[PDB]
Order: sequence, then C-alpha cells, then structure tokens
Amino acid sequence: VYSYTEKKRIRKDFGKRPQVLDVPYLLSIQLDSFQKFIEQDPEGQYGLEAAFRSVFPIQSYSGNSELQYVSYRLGEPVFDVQECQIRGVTYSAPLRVKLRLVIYEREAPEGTVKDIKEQEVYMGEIPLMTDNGTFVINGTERVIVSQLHRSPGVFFDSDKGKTHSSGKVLYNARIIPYRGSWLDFEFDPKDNLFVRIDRRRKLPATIILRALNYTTEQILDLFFEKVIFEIRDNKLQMELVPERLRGETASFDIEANGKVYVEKGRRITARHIRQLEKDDVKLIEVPVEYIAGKVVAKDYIDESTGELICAANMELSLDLLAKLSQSGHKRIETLFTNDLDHGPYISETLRVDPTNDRLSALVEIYRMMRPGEPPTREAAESLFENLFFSEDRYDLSAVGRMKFNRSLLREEIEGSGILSKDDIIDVMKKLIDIRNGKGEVDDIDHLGNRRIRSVGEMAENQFRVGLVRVERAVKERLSLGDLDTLMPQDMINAKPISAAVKEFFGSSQLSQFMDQNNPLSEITHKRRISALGPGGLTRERAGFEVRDVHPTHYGRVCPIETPEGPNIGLINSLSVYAQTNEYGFLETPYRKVTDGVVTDEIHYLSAIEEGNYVIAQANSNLDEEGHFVEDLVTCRSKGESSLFSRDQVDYMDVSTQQVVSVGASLIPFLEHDDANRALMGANMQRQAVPTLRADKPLVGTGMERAVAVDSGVTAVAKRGGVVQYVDASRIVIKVNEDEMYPGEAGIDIYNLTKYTRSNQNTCINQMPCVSLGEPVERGDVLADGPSTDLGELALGQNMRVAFMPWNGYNFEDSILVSERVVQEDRFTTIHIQELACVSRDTKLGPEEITADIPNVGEAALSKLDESGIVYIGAEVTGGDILVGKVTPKDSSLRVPNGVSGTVIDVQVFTRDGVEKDKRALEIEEMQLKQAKKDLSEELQILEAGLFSRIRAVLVAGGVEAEKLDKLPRDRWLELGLTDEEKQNQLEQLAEQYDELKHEFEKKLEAKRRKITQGDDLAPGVLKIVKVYLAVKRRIQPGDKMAGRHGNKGVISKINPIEDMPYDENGTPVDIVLNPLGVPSRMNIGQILETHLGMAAKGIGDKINAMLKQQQEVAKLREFIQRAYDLGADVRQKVDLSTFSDEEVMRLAENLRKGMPIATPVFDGAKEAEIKELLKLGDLPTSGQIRLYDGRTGEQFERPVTVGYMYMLKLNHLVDDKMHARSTGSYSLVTQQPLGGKAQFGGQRFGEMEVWALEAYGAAYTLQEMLTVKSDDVNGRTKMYKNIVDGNHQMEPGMPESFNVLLKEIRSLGINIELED
Amino acid sequence: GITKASLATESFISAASFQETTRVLTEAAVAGKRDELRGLKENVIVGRLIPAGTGYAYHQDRMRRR
Amino acid sequence: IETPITANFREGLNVLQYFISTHGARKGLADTALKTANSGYLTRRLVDVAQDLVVTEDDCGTHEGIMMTPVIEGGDVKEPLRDRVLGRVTAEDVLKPGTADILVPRNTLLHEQWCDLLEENSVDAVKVRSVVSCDTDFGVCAHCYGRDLARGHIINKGEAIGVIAAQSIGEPGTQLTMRSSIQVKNKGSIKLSNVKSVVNSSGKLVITSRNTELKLIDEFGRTKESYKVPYGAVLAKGDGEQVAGGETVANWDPHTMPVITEVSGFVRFTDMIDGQTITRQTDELTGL
Amino acid sequence: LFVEFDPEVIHTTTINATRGVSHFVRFGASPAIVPSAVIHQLSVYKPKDIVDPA
Amino acid sequence: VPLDGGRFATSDLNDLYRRVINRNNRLKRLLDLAAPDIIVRNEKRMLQEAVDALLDNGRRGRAITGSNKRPLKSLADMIKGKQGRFRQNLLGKRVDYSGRSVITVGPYLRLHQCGLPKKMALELFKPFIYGKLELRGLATTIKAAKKMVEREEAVVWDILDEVIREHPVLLNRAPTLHRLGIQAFEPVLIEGKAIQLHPLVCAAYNADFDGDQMAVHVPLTLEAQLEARALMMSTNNILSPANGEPIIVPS
DNA sequence: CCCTGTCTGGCGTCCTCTCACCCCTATGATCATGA
DNA sequence: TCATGATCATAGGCGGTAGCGTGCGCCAGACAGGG
Ligand SMILES: [Mg+2]
Ligand SMILES: [Zn+2]
Repeated sequence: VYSYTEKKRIRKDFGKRPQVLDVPYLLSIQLDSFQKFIEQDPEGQYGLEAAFRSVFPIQSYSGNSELQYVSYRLGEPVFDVQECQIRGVTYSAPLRVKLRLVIYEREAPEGTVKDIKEQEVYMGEIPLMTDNGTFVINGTERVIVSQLHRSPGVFFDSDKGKTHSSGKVLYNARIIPYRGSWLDFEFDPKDNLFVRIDRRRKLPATIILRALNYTTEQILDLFFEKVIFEIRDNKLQMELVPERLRGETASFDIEANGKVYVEKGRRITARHIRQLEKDDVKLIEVPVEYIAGKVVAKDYIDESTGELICAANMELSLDLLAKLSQSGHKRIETLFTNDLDHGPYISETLRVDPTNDRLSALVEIYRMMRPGEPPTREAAESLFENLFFSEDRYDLSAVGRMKFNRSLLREEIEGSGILSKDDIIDVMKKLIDIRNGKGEVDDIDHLGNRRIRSVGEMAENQFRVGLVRVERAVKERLSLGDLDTLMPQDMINAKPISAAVKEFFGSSQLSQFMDQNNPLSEITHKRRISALGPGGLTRERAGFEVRDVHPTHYGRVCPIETPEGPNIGLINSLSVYAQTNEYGFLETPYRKVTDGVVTDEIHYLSAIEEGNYVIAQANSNLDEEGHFVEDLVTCRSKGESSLFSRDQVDYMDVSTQQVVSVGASLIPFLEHDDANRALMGANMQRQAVPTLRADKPLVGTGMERAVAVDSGVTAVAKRGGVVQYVDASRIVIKVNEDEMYPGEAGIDIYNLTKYTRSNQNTCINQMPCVSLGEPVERGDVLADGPSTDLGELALGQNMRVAFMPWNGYNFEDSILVSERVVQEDRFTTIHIQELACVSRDTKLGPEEITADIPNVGEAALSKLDESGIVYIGAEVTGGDILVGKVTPKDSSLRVPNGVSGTVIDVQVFTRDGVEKDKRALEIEEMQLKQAKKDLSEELQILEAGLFSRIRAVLVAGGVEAEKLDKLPRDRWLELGLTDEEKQNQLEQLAEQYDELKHEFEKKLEAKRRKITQGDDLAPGVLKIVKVYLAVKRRIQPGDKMAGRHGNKGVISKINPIEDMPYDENGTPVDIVLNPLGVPSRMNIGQILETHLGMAAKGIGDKINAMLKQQQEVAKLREFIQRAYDLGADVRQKVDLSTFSDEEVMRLAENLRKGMPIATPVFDGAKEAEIKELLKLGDLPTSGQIRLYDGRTGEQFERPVTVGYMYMLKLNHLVDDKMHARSTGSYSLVTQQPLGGKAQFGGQRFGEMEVWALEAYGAAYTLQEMLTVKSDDVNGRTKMYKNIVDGNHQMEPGMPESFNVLLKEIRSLGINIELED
Repeated sequence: GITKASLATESFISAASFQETTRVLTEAAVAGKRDELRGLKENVIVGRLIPAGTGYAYHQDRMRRR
Repeated sequence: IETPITANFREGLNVLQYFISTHGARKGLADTALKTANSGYLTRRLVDVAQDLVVTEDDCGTHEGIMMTPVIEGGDVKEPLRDRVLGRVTAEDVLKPGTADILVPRNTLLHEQWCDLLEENSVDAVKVRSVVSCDTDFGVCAHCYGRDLARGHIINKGEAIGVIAAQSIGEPGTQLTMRSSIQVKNKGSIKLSNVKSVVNSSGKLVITSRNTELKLIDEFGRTKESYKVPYGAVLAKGDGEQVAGGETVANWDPHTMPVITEVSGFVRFTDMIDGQTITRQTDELTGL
Repeated sequence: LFVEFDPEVIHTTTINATRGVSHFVRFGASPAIVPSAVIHQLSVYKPKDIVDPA
Repeated sequence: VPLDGGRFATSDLNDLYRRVINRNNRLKRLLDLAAPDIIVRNEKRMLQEAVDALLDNGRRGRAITGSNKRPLKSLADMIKGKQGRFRQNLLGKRVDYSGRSVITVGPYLRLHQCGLPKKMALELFKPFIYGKLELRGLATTIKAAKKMVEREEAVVWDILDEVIREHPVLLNRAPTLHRLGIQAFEPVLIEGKAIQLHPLVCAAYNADFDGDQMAVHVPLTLEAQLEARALMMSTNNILSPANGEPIIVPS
C-alpha cells in the first residue's frame, strides 16, 4: 500500500537487494547528544549532573562552611525562535539552580550545623537547540560540529626507525587521561627506561615506583623471575629450569645423573630441554665463572658486623661470594637477564637512579614539576597525591577506564577514574613485553582509538571550566565573611559561567556558521566529523597518515565525501547508517549470519568488534532463504579483503548504501565514476543554489525523501487528517478522530515561512503543495521547502543535453546553453540582501533620520516617504537612497553600486526612551494589527473545531435536529442530556473554552507588551533600520553550472534558439557539453545518467501523447503498468488495479513531464535494463539520435548522444566576482589601495608577478606598477593630472611604505639611513 | 646551499627579504654594512628601475656618469 | 593487494572494489596538496638565490668550458648530442677525425644546421662554454650563456637570466613525485676504462679493480652502452675486441668479494696465529 | 611588603588564593632571603618629603 | 582603528608602549622616594622584560597576550616573515587601475586580442575618458565629465572605443608559475561580464574554464605601453624559455 | 680537547570570496522610599 | 529628617588560597656531556 502523497507520483525503482533496515533519522547525533546533555538525569552521569556533582560541594578553607547541591531546572525562554532571529538575541534558557548552605560548629565537623539555607539561584544562560539541530547565537543560525579525537586510555606507540639514525626502534606508552596530567613512559638507545610528565624534563622511570612506596627488593620481585643457587658441598649448585636455556651456548659441560647432557661450545636444544624436564633434573653444577655477572635481587646483611654484604641489584664478584659464603647464607637469589627473553631494563634503570627511598623520589618529582624551590615532605606528598591519585585533578572517564582495562587484557571494564599502583605497573609490564618481542604496537588512525565528541560533551566541559573558576571564587568568599547573614546568591555570580559557555558557543574552532543554502547542505553540515579544533591536530602542521582512509572507515566515515584542498581527510563526513556507541566510538549495523541462514536481525558492531569476526560483503547473491548461492564469497577478515567459504561467515552488511554518506548517495550511478570525480560531484552538490521553480531529479537514488523529510525545510504533518484551509500563508489540518486527544479539541495550524533571508543570501521559501479537502497521513509533507518538490529533493533542473564539439565555444570545460533555457525562467534564482543603518550617538548632538535633507532634490526624495525610510515595494537601482541620514553632513544609506532589487521588508528597532517617528508607529500599528488578527483567528479556528466536536458528540444521546441552531452557538451545553460521558465531555470543553478566553486575554496583553516595548541595543545607538533588497539574478555568460559527477564549467555563450542542433523531430537541444572531458576525467556515470534520463523522458512523452489525445483510463492503465513492471527481480512490484480510475489520471498528470526513476547507489540499473526501457519508448537503442545543424541545416555525421542530464547552478556567479578600480580609497598606515570588493579595492600585484616582470625586460611597467600606481602619493597625483591632460609620463619618487620600513627599523636601536 | 648562499651576500636587503630578518639585520648592524642596491630586488624594494631590461641601459648611463 | 579489481567502469564496481579505489584516490589528492606546498617554496628559494645575475658583458675571453657527451645509463642513449649541444658557444674548436682539419671555429653558436653537421660526422664530445666557468666580474657574459631561449638569436645584453632560470626549474615542481652480469644489446668495438686486469689459468681476462667501466664503441666513434664493472669480475672478452648482440661478456658474484691474485705460487700464512688471529669453526653439515 | 612566614611545611599554592602574592624578591631563581634593613638599622624614616607624589 | 561601537580595539604596539611607560614611570617614582636597600631590582627586572616584550616578543620566555591565547605583535613581528613589511607591502603591492573577473572562451579572437567587458573597460579607463572629454570639448570641468561617465550617456562609448584601440592590457592568472603567466593583449569590448580569452593561449596559463579567474592591469605610461607591445605581447611569446618547444600547441 | 648528544632557533604556496567576533562583572555613589 | 536599599554608571589584564600545556617535522649550528 502507499501513502497518499506516494500515489501522486510514485518513483520508478530499480534495485535488487531487498532492504531490511531503513535509513535512520539523519540528525540523530546533534539531537541525541544535546538531549543527553540537558535533561533531568538521575544516577549521577551523564549530563549537567556530572559537572554539578563533581565540582560540588564547595567546602571552605577550614571555616566549617559548605555550599552543597540539590537540583537544577531550566525555565522557559523569554523569546521563541522567530522573534529571536528577528531581534538578534541569543536563544537561551535561564538555568535556575537550587543551592544549599550549611555551616558547621566548633570542635565537631561531625556535629550539627546550626542553620541551613536552601534557595534558588540564577547562573548563566545556556542556549537551547532548535528542532532542526542548530543554535541561534546572535540572530545567526550556527552549528556545533562533532570532533574526532584520541581515545583516553593507555596507548603503546613505537617511534620507528627515525631516532638515533641506527634503526633501533623506541617504544613509548602514553597514558591519555580524559582530564589531568599526561604520562609518557619510553626507552632510549642505551635501553634505559624513562618516565616523563606532561612533556617536561625526563627522569628514570623507577623513580615513580619508589614514589608508590616500593622497596627495591619488591621491585625486582615484580619485574623479574628468580634463579636459585644452593651451596651444597660442591661448587655452589644451581636450580635449573631449562626453558631459560632455549638457545643459549653454555660455558661448560652440563652433566647430571652421571650422564652428559650438554656439551661445551654447543647450545641447549629443545629436545635437551625435554630430556632434562623428563628426567626431572633439579640441581646442576656451575663453575666459579658462571656467577661472575649474575645480578643479586635483595639485600644480604652479615649477622656479626651488622653491615651490608652486597647491595640490591648488584652483580656478584669473587670477593662478594667469599663474604656471603662465610656469613651463613646457602640460598642465593639472582635474576635472569637474557639477550632476547628478558633484558635488564629495570636493572639498568635502577643503576642510573640516584634516589634511595620514598622521600628522595618525591623530592625529585616535586623538583621536576616546579623548578628551583625548597621541597617539603608535606608538599611532595600533596603534589604526588594530586597528580594522579585525587578525584579533583585527575579523571579518566568511563571511556578511559574501558580502554585502559581492554588494552591491558583485564576483565572488569568498571573501575575508578583515578589510577593506582597496579595500573602503572601493568603499563610498565606491557611496555617491557612489547620490547621483548611478544605482542604488538597500536596504530593511531584505527577507528577503535578515535572517539567522537559532540555538542553535549563539549558544552559540559566548557561549563565545568566555568564551574571551577566559580569554585575558585566561592572558596575565596565563603570563609572570609560574616555568617550567618548571607544567602547563596550573594556569593556565586553568573559572570564566569555565562562567559565560558557564551565564548564556546560564540567563537570556538568548532562552533561554526551554518552553510545553509540547500537542504542537503544543512543535513550534511550537521553530520560532520572534524578532526580539527581543541585537542586535535592542525592543518598547516600534520600530516600524512591522518589524511588517508584507514581500512576501518568501512561503514562509519564516508570515504569519498571530503573537501579537497588544504584539509582533505580532516573534515571527514559521517556515513548514513553510522550511529555513535555508548562511549563515543562509531558503530554500524550488520546482519547476524547464523551458520546457514542470514537472519534479519540487525546487530551493531563497533570498530574493534568488527576485526575479530568475518563480515560478508553487501551485495552477495542469496536465494530467498539466506543460503549463499556461491561457495566462495568475498569477505574481509581483519582489515584485509579476501575470498572465504560459504558458512564461515558471521555477518553480512545491511544495505549497499552504507559505505557512503548522504552527500554522495544522491549521485546516481556512483559505481561508474572514478573516486576523484565522485568527490568533486558530492562537494558541488553541496554547493548548489535554489532556483525559482525546482523541478525533480529524473534519475535519482530514492534517497531524496530521507534528505527532504529528515531535514527541517518542509512542513511535516504531525497528526494526520483532512485539510480545511490552504493558503500561501497558512495551512489548516483537521485531525482525524482516530488520532485525536479527548480534550483540547484540536485542529492544527501550520504557519509557513514566506520570503526571508537565509545565511548565504538565498531565498528560503515554503510553498503549499496540498489541495483542499485532501487527506493526509501522519508523517507526510504538506508544504515544500526550498529546492523540494512534493517531498522530494530537487536541487537543480533537468535539461536536454548533447555531447558534441560545437565550434569551439565549449573548449576546456565550458558549457553552451540555448536561449530557450533563459526564456523559460528556469535558473532564475532569487537572492536577498540585508542592508543595515544605525543611528549612532556622537558629539554636537544625535543624528537625524528624517527626510529634511540637504544637497538633495526631488529626484532622490521621490522614492522616500515623509520620514526617510524607503517604501515597501519601491524597485530601486544601484545608488539610490534607502534611508536618509544626516549628522550634525549627508551620511544616508545607499544601495551599494551595482545591485538592483525590490525592497520587500523594512524593520525599525528603537532603543527605549527615543521618540518613535511616524513610520515606526506605522510598523507598530501594523504588527499590532497582524498579531491581533492572528491570535483572534487562533481563538476562532480552535473554537470552530471545538463546536464541531460538540456537534460530533451530540449526534447521539438526546439529539436535537432542529433545536440545535435556534439558540446562539456559545450555549451548547444546557440541552437535554443526563449525567453521562457526554455532559462530562461538554464540561471539559467548557473548561477548555474558558481557558482559551482568559489565555487569549493574557496573551494579547503580553503581545501588546512585546510589540510596544523597546529593545536593548548597542552602546549609544538610537534606532536601527534594516532593509531587505530582493534581487532576481537570472543567468549570463560567466556563471558556473555543473552536473552531479564533477563535470564543471563556465557557461560561455547563450546562443539563440535557431543555432541549436535539432533532430529529425524538430526539438532543439538545450545544452551542448564537450565530449573530451569523459576519457581523461573518468566519470563515465554521466553518460549512463544521460541515457537513462532519455529513457525516462521517452516514457513521459508517450504518456503525454496518450493523454493529449483524450484517451480513456484503460490505455493509460495498460501503459503505466508496463512501464512500472519492466525489469529483473526488483523491489517495487506496484499494481494500478487498486488506484480506482481517478488517481491514475492524476498520477499521469504528474508523470507527463517525465517519469522519475530511482537508481540506488551500488545496486543500480544495469545496461540491459536501460536498453529495455529505451525499447519501451520508441527511442533508438544505442541512445544516439542523428542530429541536424542549426546554422548550415545539414546533418552531423556519426550520430551524437542526446538525453537529459540533471544540472545544478552553483552560487559562484559572475556578478559577484567581477570588479574594477581606477582610483578609489587608500589605506592609512601604508599608503596602498585597500583589499577586497566590498571595500572598493585593487588586485594584489603579488610577488611572483614581480618575478615574472623581472623575467622579461619590462622595467618601466614594473616601476609604475610599484611606485606610481600603488604607493607614492605625490607621484600618483602628478600621474592623474598627466593622464587627464594627455601627457603619458610618470614622476617616480619613492614608495611611502619604504619610509614606513625606515621608521620601523629606525624605531629599534638600528640607525638606517640613505647615503649621499 | 642555496638558502645559505642567499643569506651570505654583501647586500643586507636581499638577505633580509629572504629568510630570517633578525639575524641578517643584527649582523649588518654591528658590522656597519653598506648596501649599494646591487641588482634587482633591492631596486624593487626602493622603487626604481630594475637593472635588467630597459633599466639596464639606464643603469649603464647612470654608472657612466659617475 | 593480492586480489585485484576485475571490474571496469563500463560495468559496475561493487563496494569493496570502490573502497580500494578510494584508498588510491585520496592518497593522490593529499600528494597534490603537500606537493604544491613544497613546490612554491622551492621556486621562492631559487629566485632568491639567483635574483641578481644579469647578462652584463659580450665576451668574457676564456677557453675552459665543460664537456658535453650524451648521457648513458646503460641502455638506450637517453639524451643525444643534438639535444645537449644545441645552441651553445664551443670551447675548443672541433676537429673532425681528419686531424688538423677544422670543422667549426672556436666561437660559433651551434644552431640547427651545425647540429646536423655534428650528427653526420658523428662528433665525439663538443667541448662547450658554460655559465659556471665564466670570467665576467659581477655578472655573466653573453657568449658563455648561449642562445636566447624562447627566441632564435644569441642572448641580448641585459636579459635577467637568473630569474628565468629559477622559474624554469621550479615551475615543473608541481608535476613531480613526492613519496649479476652485463647484458649487451648492440654490436661494436669494446672499450675498457680504469681497469687493472690480468690473465687467469682458463685463458680469459680477469679484473683486479672496482673502478672498471666497460664501454661499447659503435661504428662511427661514439658510445651506446656503458657498464660499471665490479671488483674482481671475470670477463669473457678483452679490450679492443669485437662482440655480438645478446652475448653476456662478464660475470662475477655480487655476494662475494674476490681476493684474486696476480702471480702464481704457493699460499702460506703470515702473522696468522691460531686461537687469536684465526678461529677454528668447523662447518658442521658440509665438511669443508 | 615584609611578611614573616615559613616555607616548606606550609606550601604556597594552598595559600595562593589570597592577596599579598605577586612573588618573592629573587635576583635569581630561588626566593631570595631578604635583609630587613629598616627593621634592624633603619626603623623610622620618610623625611624626604610628603610631596604626595605629583 | 575604530570598530564603530564606541570603543577602540587598539593595535598591539600602543599596548606595548603603554606597558613600558607605566613600568618606567613607576620605576622613576620608586627611585625618587628611595628604594628599600636590596629592593630597587625587581622593578628594573620588570622594565627589562617589558622592553624585551616590545622589541621582539616571544624570544625571551613565555610571550605576553592581550586576548586571549594569541601572542601580540612586537616590532620584529612587523619586520619579519609573512604579514610583514618586506613580503606583504614592499615586494608585492596592491595596485590601482586593475580589475578581475571570471574567464571564458570566445574562439572568434585573433591571438593578440582578448574580450573584456564594457563595464570593466569603462571603470579601468576612467581618466583617459576624462582627458578625451575635455580635449574634445564635451565637458567644461572635470566634475561634469565625471557625472557624464557616471550616467553613461550615449557619447562616452565612442570615446571608449577611441581610447581602447591600440592600448594593451596585462592579463594575469593568479598562481603565476613561470613568466608566460603575465601576457599582454589588445582589448575588444564585450557585452557581458566575463573576459573572453583566446583558447591556444590557455596552454601557457595552465587554465581551464571551470571557474578560473584572471586579473587585468592597465599600463598607464607610454614606455609601459611599448613594453607591453614589444616585450610581452601574446604573439611574441610562442616559445617557452625552458626549451625550444612551442607553447601554442593546439590543445 | 674531541667527539656526540641535546637544545632551540629557523622555515613550511598564491590569489580571491564569504561569515562572525572585537569586555562583562564588581564596586561605589546617588536617589528614593519608608520609618 | 535620616538611614537603608536598590539601581545605574563607570572602571582594568592566567584566577587562584593550583594548574592549565599533551596530534609536526627537518635541518642546522651552538652549547654542553662523556670520556
Ligand atoms: Mg580547473
Ligand atoms: Zn664567459
């Protein structure tokens, strides 16, 4: 079955793979993150409650006072979104917090407080998010963009090759906390182990192991095994486990049990280890040279002298053995220090250590942190407990603790946010294990190590920084005042909190201005994974590897939609199905392929769970049950594609559209384009402009409805029902009774957004697309937006294209367009410019906006009214007067030189106290009248719905067929009816009606207050006049058009109609492209799009022929059914036998300008299907029609390719780039011309052009190019007199900026001069 | 090498218009070094004719009248 | 990747093949970005090191120039003599091998007719005057530069050649990239250069030098093959002989450095004391 | 300003939250032990003037 | 500079000089009223560090800032590097009598001429038109001529066709790589708003027509017209200076 | 004094176009209202 | 008439009784460490 707007124009759909998971709501990152941020969240985390429970309770400097936390609450905003964008306020909500003050007594902090006080306090204004997913900061709609950064936890990197120039790789182990001090363990080419804290000075690593109160005996107990030597009657025998001897060449003949095992000069084989462990050999015999370099573990003391025989971690010599042998020790514990197995890295590290106990280690750490000051044991304890071991200054998140347990092979993924002793010891153990040769290092670009922050987490962090500044103020004030006399709003002030959050949302590196000229550009700017910003890398520094697609971007981050230029691969765009995990990583759906059958359950995999399993490719053929029809199937195991068996697979992809993003899944035939041209096509499809009447794509991907409905430019129905009143302003839906609340009678009113300014100076319009009396369903479009049509997404328009060289006018990439295109007004885009004029406050008095103006006459002032402001509707030229303004000297606002327009909307804002002039009172009466009429129509329309409910209830149960309309309509309650649900319902509707009466009274009073009041404004401004010009820019030689595949081009000549190549029917082609761009720039998808567009228009022409002849619905039903079946096993399977002879005529009314065809991305329409659809129309099979010429009237040889391509106009127009300057203004500090176009400036004759004129022999051209034309002021006035008198001659002089160089060098101690 | 061959000139304005300006101007400051505009780029700085094309004939005239 | 892309753009590409194509494409785009970033700075440093060099005289008055020979990597001759000695003033006047007969005088610009008359007589090495060996104080004379490139005649007195030179070197920096025996092909006389050779017992010619360079002199004088010959290599031929095509004339071992001798006699050990100077390591699984 | 206190056991960052803190007289990295010349041999002064500077 | 809001976001230099004068006046007052023995030392350290912030900020240990993270600009940051007087104001300058627009093809041109709009040719060539007006006697002063060419009356297009006729302009593509990147043409007036540029010539600019933008300059003086005709004309540079290959290869 | 490692200074394309942003918080003084 | 409270206007450089910094990289030449 189909929805009623899907019976208007049902898009033909090729495609073979039956879908199982539809496209999710495309704005779920922004909305879900900010819903996670601001919501009443119990059990502590996440949200604002995490900040308010981690920074509170503020306890004082031992004054026994404490400011603890209760709850919070956000009130309603004073301004809704529309008034906020008009006036210019933030769209914020006040953050009320309930704080409590308690004050303890003397001698008992575990005793009773004498007095508490709990109260409401005001702090900050956090800006809310609109339903589109955007913020309104100062009247300009802004987006905060998700950041891709390093995951907190341990990270074992390897500084490969480059250091020490000898190939010896290093290994470092960066512990990355979420908030606190970093910690980098590393090696050096002497194979010592070095710690460092926050990239500061370097210490040997075991100095922190003493700082955790470990003795050296315990350290060697941890980081090494033991070797036991027993002195038993002969040559100091040894306990030997032969696994340590795997490949070691002994120094003697190892024999045991009267049997020679190992010979001198040979090594111990593995089978000799098997012999020694099979015979269970324990004690072997060593020479005196064997313990010549063995390292003792613990301290041995002589019992008689009380001295030290040998210190810990010391090699043993002959005299040390002679001392400890005669003291009474039979057991000797040493360490195993092999070449391959276990290096003595800990032992060499302890030999570099000068420290000896806990205190000296804490002193040295306190000295490397803060240099050159007296340490004290209390200060060293406090610093080292506040580096890693305090809840305040150090905090891994849950993400950090998960990565730190997972990368150390733990079990519990839950732990504390602070470190401990076992954590650092496990980091050093894993680092030594990586140095030993077992285990692997971790790459950086792997998406199991890249977390995604969003709006909620970054706003929480900035709010937390505001709170630690305010706890730095409350700790100041709390124990330095008289108690009890103050309340907790005199202490805490809202300036740092609001300053922090307002600086983050106002100007950050990630809170950026929304590129809004297209529904696609909105919905793909909100889905952006930027690597830049705070905590990430920078553009002009890094690098190589991060600008490259890793093998685990498959289905998380789009590989082909990224901006080319200085930041490729850093401004990644997130894919279609890609959600965000609980912790912040990326996850993507798959289908659990149990042992034979592809089960239709979806199952979200992260980036590290994907690697262990094995995933089938998306388009693998399966026969109606899930059984894979091949016995070799293409899969990918561990980041590496291969060919696997039938039933060793564990997952299949969901749909074939999931590698790409929503920018580059509206490209039909994407699998035929080379990836560079698909990148340029997706980026230019983002850069489109909305035309006047947007049409539709004939060749789409079916993804248009998700991008249109799941954005916020169309007016989606909330509750379905029957339309009651359509208008260009409003739309009224009457809600069906099986969707309807019992109370609040309810018929909905959609106030559309008519002609208003977007951010890119386009024209964001909404047009109603429903008829009257028409049913609508829940979840359905009512009003099309900009670049939409019937709920689809129509960016550009589809035109008749031919690929042929035509007389050179399409030489490199140019485009040649018939005048039939510009006559139909079909690229005529509508732009809106906002021109502001402020009435400031200066000396000699304030300014005047009135029209009594000097130096002007009738010809200027005829287009102004009697109070200076231009009319609404006056079509002005470039350089007239819009607002007349004179200062205590003409300073009237003028149209900037070049642009026409029609003044559509004038706003006047008045700072309160200033006299409103007559036009400001006219606008006040106008908006009073509009808001009065609008709220009165709210009351009338909802009262009409309420009375219709009363009529619907009184059909039964005491019905009065004639007596109902004899009495006035406001008394439909006291009629004959007992105590039932109906009199209860009439009482509830009377409650609703009296609520509407008193609500209408109070809301009209509040709306008169909002219109009548002034507005807070800039320091020293009287009134602001804003005027909206509405230019209509058509098309001309110089604009940029482009298709959807990377075929760019400046349109080069707008030919007449007659010159166009026509065919043997009569129709001229509209646009003549260039064929030579196809084999080099390998975008072969545009030719398949051209042929399938010609097939679509062939079906449309046959419908137009079968309908223009007034044929009955039977033949239309026949032909539309044949055009909708037409293919292989497909998904569509429609039938017109359930459309009932009236929808088929209206469906053919919508198909007569062409039949829309969906072609999904990697499961598209093959060549034979295009041929069979070109055979259904009577077009030629090869797609090529023979074409005549317009000039000569004789045939082009070798018939050419025509069809329809869907081409977009880009907003790089030519009357926004063109500029010229004879003599304008000059800069102030260096007397050179200004830069730019708005400032009337000159083009930079840069350095390489100076080199290119030195490279010729042009000497006078360069002399006037940098002395006369540019800098020397007396030289250029002499030049201007000489040019207007006909004498071409220059008096050179000196550049004045060289005198500026002399003054800047001379302002140092340097004495530069000019000799002779 | 070309960056050291260009920083080691008998003309401090060329070596100042190239890389580090601090070291070049301090060395030429304490040495009392005296540029004589010596070619192309100093004359592009100071605003006169290049001694390459037509300005080469002008510079032969100017040097002959010295 | 060991499993290639068996699908072209006229047919489809499925998802993995298009993903691997994306690996290649984004690697290329990032190469072009950082490539431009280095190329512009290379052009800057070259036009700031040259910057000053103006063609300021008309004849320096020296003779010593560089020797232009066609480059020989060891295969086909890559850059011939016509494309190197095109338009540059000769250092010493070229005498054809009819010795004491002058072919060109010693200050003749070698334009296209003279280059064809060089190619006909198969002239070995036209010694020619270079900019680097000039004599003009504070500048470069006109004759040592050569033809005015981009024009036809000799260079005009004045055109700043340092700037056009530095732009011509740094301008194709956008196009550049960023990140057993001797087998003969042709036939001719055999030349050896810097060789110390001796006769083995087999009758061949063995070499006692690393600095040996083999050359193939053709029928008219020049050289079409050159080969660096290693130390102690064994030739199947000698000097001045004649070979045929496809004939490997030399063989050696790239793994072993041969310590071959000159005189024929017994071998004894001098200053070779066992245990210290030489050690006893018996090859276990072979025997020798 | 002259203040009497004791460096090590009472560490400075705890006391930082108050005034009296720009930093020690140093002439060097370490907080320099200052003389108290006024306290010891120069108690009572300012006969320069009461010029009330400017 | 005023920011038109009642306040002056000052330049960094006035901040630096203000810091030196504050610290110096406080040091004069502290040397006036006698320094407390081993005391007249911290203030001189502060003055030395403020002067070292003024002459070269950031060379001594951690630099200063006004707002917020960015270190502010001393004198050596005005002479050195990019954004300084050697590379931004003295070696490459902003230039009057110049303009820029988007290029296009127009193959009906001879190779020594390019299409150029009527609006750009009227705004580049203004004082030439003023001189021809008061030389032919169609405006008394300069102000009547300026108001005539602002109204664009029917006679100034004949004046403009009489001043374009034998007067070259310089076309320039924005990344000039080698010396063929600046060439000189003789303009032809075009109804439209783009620069029609001969196709063969676009082999030397490395310029396609997918949105490229080129800038035109005007040679004012007489010697510069002769240098843009004899040295830099588009018919003269047919050979590259890198080799002997022609640069007019048909593309 | 003769290496050999560390440290801190230099440097890292051109041209153009668009947009926002460019103190708020605390203390003191004056005026008005209430007792 | 006096006192207290509230509102408005005018005036300066981590904010705090610490700690923030952490994702470039190469070359080069001086300063110093080890022997
Ligand atoms: Mg291009
Ligand atoms: Zn010479």
